[PDB]
Amino acid sequence: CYCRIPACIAGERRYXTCIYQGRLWAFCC
Amino acid sequence: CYCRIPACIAGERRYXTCIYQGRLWAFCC
Repeated sequence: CYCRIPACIAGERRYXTCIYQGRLWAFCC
Repeated sequence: CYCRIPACIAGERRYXTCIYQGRLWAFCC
């Protein structure tokens, strides 16, 4: 899985949010 | 990367945190 801003994209599944590099991201798989 | 409780596993290190299902998780890569 990985972190994306602002949103996960088609084909992915979101499981909450990353706090990574001092930023908030969607956690996408 | 993965979000884990309680901790990262072998082959991974912590790169931040996740928020999912009302809890904080280790962000592991």
